Amino acid sequence: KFHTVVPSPQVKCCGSLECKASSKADYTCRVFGGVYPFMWGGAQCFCDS
Amino acid sequence: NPGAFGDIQASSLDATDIVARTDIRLLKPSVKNIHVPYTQAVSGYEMWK
Amino acid sequence: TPTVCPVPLAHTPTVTKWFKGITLHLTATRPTLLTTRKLGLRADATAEWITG
Amino acid sequence: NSVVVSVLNISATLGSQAVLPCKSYRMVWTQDRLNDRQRVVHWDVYSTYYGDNKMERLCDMYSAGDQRVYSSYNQGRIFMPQNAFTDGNFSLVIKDVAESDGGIYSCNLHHHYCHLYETVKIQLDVTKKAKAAKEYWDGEKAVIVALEGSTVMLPCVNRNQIWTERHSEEEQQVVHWDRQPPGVPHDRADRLIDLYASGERRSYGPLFIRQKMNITDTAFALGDFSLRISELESADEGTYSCHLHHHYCGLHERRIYQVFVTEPV
Amino acid sequence: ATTHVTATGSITLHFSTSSPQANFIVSLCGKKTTCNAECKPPADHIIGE
Repeated sequence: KFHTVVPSPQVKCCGSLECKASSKADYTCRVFGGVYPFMWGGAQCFCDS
Repeated sequence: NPGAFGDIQASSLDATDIVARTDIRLLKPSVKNIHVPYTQAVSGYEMWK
Repeated sequence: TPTVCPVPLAHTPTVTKWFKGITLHLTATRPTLLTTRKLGLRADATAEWITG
Repeated sequence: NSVVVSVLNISATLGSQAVLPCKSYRMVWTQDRLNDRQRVVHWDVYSTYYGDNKMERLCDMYSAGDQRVYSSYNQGRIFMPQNAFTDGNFSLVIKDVAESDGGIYSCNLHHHYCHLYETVKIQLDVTKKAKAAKEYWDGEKAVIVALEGSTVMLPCVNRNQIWTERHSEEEQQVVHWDRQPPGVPHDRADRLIDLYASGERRSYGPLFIRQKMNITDTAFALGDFSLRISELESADEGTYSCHLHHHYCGLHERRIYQVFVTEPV
Repeated sequence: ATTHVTATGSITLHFSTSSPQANFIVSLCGKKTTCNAECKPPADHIIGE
């Protein structure tokens, strides 16, 4: 029995970024724009979507 | 082969190098807070068990 | 009162290949309702409950 | 924390009656037993290309409702992500754009209960050559230029806490009339009277002054929280403060009146 | 449905058919012309488009 890895996501604020693969087995990666970041501390960073 | 015996394979128990594929697909952020929704098939070990 | 409510999104199945047919490897963890029907004159309504 | 709406000096005359007009018809509370619990957004295009040159509503989203297209064609053409209702990105998507489709777009938000509405304006244009197809920002509006039949996007996002879903229990809109005792600086008042959205009123101090401190019985409904003080006494001398807070709408305001008792002249 | 025309140009076209005997008549501008060929079944045989 295995366990999935859920590492801390990368957030680039009001800019751009690109996906990169990893040597880890059964690895998966994907970007997403127009994020809606919120947390108990609030909007992690600021720019109009 | 996802959903089958021996989905996760390794040369040794404590081998750093591993190979596996279990059909992991990322989901787009869909809520207020920062979250990473992950969808994956059930582990094959418990299935064969 | 009516109000918005959440519902789960199940693990989407895997579409396979079959001449004049289709084989689906359905994966789920809790009971779910599946159904389908032919788009022709014959309704061919089909419904089922899948546990695992 | 409330924000001082305005500060006014009141030359209240001893014996006479003074009025503090703290009130707002925006603060009015719904009278019907079913206070509105829904909000609406919509998109409307004013394309002067039409000889009729009217404004036509493409579509509208209702809170906790179902997407409904006014016409029979915008379905498929118009895409309003349902999940975006939580995100607040009330953007619009056109699949194909025609020469008769370009014009003026407007994204509008309306809320009956809070009585707050907003509008944002955008411009759309279509050209046969993609060379001139480039967006630009005019400060007061945005102009979109794209090839005929090309998919285009128009953004309408407010990023506001009120317009995003929050199923908070409807706290009664607190209203506080608090008077600073004589010779006391501001922010040190003791609540003379408290008013709840439910209509219940909590009285403080003597009952006779409260009776003479006339307040319309429908103040919680009409929002006319203006304080009418009669038979002014030296005890009533001091600054008055009218605080209002609405948790559901999130409003927070305060009105300060420098009420000093002046002998008749 | 339409395309540019040059003095001696040649242009391609995309189309579909419901028969493997791709014999028919097509008109460029006003003029007509016969054109024939044979088509093969595809590898993929399930699509909803």
